[PDB]
Amino acid sequence: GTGYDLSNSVFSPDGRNFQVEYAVKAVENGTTSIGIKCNDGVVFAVEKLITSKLLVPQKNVKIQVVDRHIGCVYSGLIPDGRHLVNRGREEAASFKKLYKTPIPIPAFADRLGQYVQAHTLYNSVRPFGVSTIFGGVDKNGAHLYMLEPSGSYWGYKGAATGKGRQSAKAELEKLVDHHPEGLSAREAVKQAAKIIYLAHEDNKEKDFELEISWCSLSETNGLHKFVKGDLLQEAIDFAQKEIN
Amino acid sequence: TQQPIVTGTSVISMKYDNGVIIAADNLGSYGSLLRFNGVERLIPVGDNTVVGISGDISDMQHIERLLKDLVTENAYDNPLADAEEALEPSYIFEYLATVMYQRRSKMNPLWNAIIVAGVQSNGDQFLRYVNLLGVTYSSPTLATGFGAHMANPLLRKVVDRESDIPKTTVQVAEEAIVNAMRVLYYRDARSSRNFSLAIIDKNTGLTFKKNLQVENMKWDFAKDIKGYGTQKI
Repeated sequence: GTGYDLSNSVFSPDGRNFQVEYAVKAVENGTTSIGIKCNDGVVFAVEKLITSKLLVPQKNVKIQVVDRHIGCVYSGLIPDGRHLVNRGREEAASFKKLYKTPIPIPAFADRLGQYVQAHTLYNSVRPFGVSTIFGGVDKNGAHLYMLEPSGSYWGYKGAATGKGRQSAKAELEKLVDHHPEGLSAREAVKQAAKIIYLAHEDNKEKDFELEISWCSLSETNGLHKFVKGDLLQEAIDFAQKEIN
Repeated sequence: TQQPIVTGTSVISMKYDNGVIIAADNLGSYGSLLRFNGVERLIPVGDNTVVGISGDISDMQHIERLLKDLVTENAYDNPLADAEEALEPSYIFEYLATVMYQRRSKMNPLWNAIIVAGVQSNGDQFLRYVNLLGVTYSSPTLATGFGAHMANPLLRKVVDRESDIPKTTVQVAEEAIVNAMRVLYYRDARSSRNFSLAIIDKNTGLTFKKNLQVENMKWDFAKDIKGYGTQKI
């Protein structure tokens, strides 16, 4: 029959979970955001649409940090995004408290992964309306990760999600090809600003605000930090220049 | 209801014209056995607050984690974590104070005496004490345990009343503290020769001195002392 899309834990006859699929819709509809894994860290950037001149500039920050070494950015239902990060924070804290060592990016990934997958198991809950790009540096290098409402996630060299997800994925792939030896944290910040500016064409209607953050072993001592001031403008420029 | 096991002794501190000074030896006693010698009992929270802890070490370690966590937590969704919305000593104290009184009220105290020393954002010096009962108080000088008896009378001679603080320099203050540390070495059977000293100056910031030692001790007269009354040789 039909109606296999009214409850969250139901399998359609072809083996799907429409509710989860409908969630992905809420995501694709959201702003665009990316992650670039450089050779000793990860860079995060996001598209911040300026709905009006009323929004205090530089104020409604999107990228979130978990603990001190992990960075999170997501596209879709922001509130769901935060909800997830809160859980990640508790999740990371619980971990450190028992094992002392700050939670390894991979372990954290599956920590968020199992939680999210958990919301595709019961009809009493709604799946997450967000895709999340997150990562950081740990005992063995840097890691970039993307998590889907389905709970699925994998390690990426580059990742993008949202409205301009394709333009991005397009650009990210170009990078991967023209840099087999790796990209530097400094360079990834620039390239990210560009890739965000390009992906902004599928929303060229409203003006936006760029927001980059990175976690580099050599640049930030393995700590997640927001790219501000000079280095920021410098990237905004490197992008503004190549958009013409 | 517990009973301390591995412990730390006196924690002394006073305040001068520009900031505050705080020190504590690096010992971890276990009864009369001076068991551990590399114990740092001065925890810096940020760079405008140093927390001195005496009492049960295991609980001290626990409070350390709480403090570091409080730092991580503050950074969350806080673009001004290292500015207007960074941790103030007063916040760190209130938190600790809160925790301390809650534990005693639950009949499971954190067997410690603590002194939070630092400089508020508006330049003000901050120095307050709190112990396993939750009792709190401030004075131009503060010391825990043995320092409450020997260190205070010395430091109080430098800053007896409020109006004395602006008249005290870091040199004077640091000296007073260094000396007290020595006196404590002479009469506290649970003290160590090595200690750490921290200075939080509203101008120079936090200077954390480690591996200091009590020097210039007077012992020579000991030779002239024989017997315990009538013995002549």
